[PDB]
Amino acid sequence: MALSVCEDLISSQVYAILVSHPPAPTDHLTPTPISYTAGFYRIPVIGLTTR
Amino acid sequence: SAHISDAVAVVAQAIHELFEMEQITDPPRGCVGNTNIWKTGPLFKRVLMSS
Amino acid sequence: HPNMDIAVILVGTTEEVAIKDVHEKDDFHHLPVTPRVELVTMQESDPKSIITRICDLMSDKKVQGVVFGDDTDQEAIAQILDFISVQTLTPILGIHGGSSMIMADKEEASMFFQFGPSIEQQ
Amino acid sequence: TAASTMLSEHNSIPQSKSSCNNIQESRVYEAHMLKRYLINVTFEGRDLS
Ligand SMILES: *[C@@H]1O[C@H](CO)[C@@H](O[C@@H]2O[C@H](CO)[C@@H](O)[C@H](O)[C@H]2NC(C)=O)[C@H](O)[C@H]1NC(C)=O
Ligand SMILES: *[C@@H]1O[C@H](CO)[C@@H](O[C@@H]2O[C@H](CO)[C@@H](O)[C@H](O)[C@H]2NC(C)=O)[C@H](O)[C@H]1NC(C)=O
Repeated sequence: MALSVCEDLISSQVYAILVSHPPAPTDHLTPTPISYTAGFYRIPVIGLTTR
Repeated sequence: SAHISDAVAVVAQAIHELFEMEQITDPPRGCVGNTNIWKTGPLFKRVLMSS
Repeated sequence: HPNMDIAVILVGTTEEVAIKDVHEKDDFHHLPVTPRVELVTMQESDPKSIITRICDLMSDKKVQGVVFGDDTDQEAIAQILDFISVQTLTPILGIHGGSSMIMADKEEASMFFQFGPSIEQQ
Repeated sequence: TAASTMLSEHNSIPQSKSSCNNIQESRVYEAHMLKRYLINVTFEGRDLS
């Protein structure tokens, strides 16, 4: 998920990222890393399913 | 799916409202070699929150 | 025989050099368990680079603790490291720079030490 | 000093497999109790607490 961000989600220069809960869920707050990862570059993140 | 369509709609409105703004630097190309933040981006958040 | 495995890293323009060696000389001190140290430095620190290097170092060092240090003025690096603590459950702390800066109250599960004064304390 | 308390509290080696890619060691769990010793760290008559 985060490594998918530095090369996968940042090599391409996204202006923003969307994030949603996975089909199979483990524990809670799965979309913690992205908010941090995009956050370093201040890339806006929008969650769909994270209440 | 219901949120996806809407979230992306909002993102689109936010961006189109955003580019009305000016003098924006592209985000850093790739993680490698950049220790510096991106001046552009906080602003994207500001317009996007006020969509 | 009976020594703990440890790693420390320095980043940015500043160079530790001989001082680190002196600390090791200073470090033997008095103790029953001895520290085993592997040192690596990186001219450049990145979320992908930093994330990559410490785990890569995990492969050979298999260290039970890490200290991070930087020449940098960037706040975000410490947060990434908090994520890493969450990811690997290995203690990490930092003595300078970004790792030192004040950060969000540590998630209880995460393990982490930074040399940053608390807002309340200030 | 954390290691000093590894000697005192449980006589147990703190050493653990470091790889993120590999499944986290079950005995990594124990480190949680280890954190208190970690929290209570002092040297040179000076508190790192
Ligand atoms: C889940 O969301 C999808 C997509 O919004 C819904 O599918 C739409 O249903 C409306 C009903 O008015 C149709 O007009 C659309 O043609 C459908 N697809 C779209 C909007 O592209 C679906 O109904 C939703 N699920 C439930 C149970 O309501
Ligand atoms: C940090 O550790 C030190 C040493 O283990 C603790 O100091 C001891 O506290 C106990 C209280 O049960 C006393 O009985 C000992 O006399 C103290 N020193 C010794 C063992 O000689 C100290 O309390 C710890 N700090 C904490 C837990 O806040």
